Amino acid sequence: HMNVGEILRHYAAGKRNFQHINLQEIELTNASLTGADLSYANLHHANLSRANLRSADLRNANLSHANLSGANLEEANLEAANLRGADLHEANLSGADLQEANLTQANLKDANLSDANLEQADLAGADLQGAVLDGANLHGANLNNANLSEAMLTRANLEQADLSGARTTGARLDDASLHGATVDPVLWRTASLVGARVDVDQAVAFAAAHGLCLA
Repeated sequence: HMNVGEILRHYAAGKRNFQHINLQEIELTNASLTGADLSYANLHHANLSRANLRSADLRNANLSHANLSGANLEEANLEAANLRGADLHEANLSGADLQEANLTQANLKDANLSDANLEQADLAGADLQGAVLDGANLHGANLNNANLSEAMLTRANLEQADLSGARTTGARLDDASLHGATVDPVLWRTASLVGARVDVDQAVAFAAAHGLCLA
């Protein structure tokens, strides 16, 4: 286990390789750790509020129940990271690699996930209310019971994603790629879908969700 003073000093000296390090419960509010290699680090229940982690390597890091509120994670590598129950509200994750990341139960309210890679990410039960996911890749992502209320998913790739139980009141799915996704009928009636790309099965489902039958 390394403490605050240690890591700040090391970072200030130009050290960047902190891979595998145990930093459980650490208080690093307002800390700047841009470009740090924290791959495989244990940051369970850490306070990283307003931390600058721009371009950090956090691949496979344990960030479960961590406070990342307002953190900068632009272009960060978070592939396969454990973010379950983490607070990411208002974080900037623009262009971040979150593929295969575990975001179950995460608070992503008002988060910026623009152009982020969320391929195969597990976001089940996560709260994305008012979040921004413009141009993001959610191919094969799990959005079971997620809150997408007023989320912007414009031009996002939702191919093969699972939106079963997701709240989509006010959600904006304009130009999103929906091919192969799993959705509830209520999505068709709640999301904006101008330009949204769909399969024939889905087109039929959109119609059925508007009351049309079929003989």
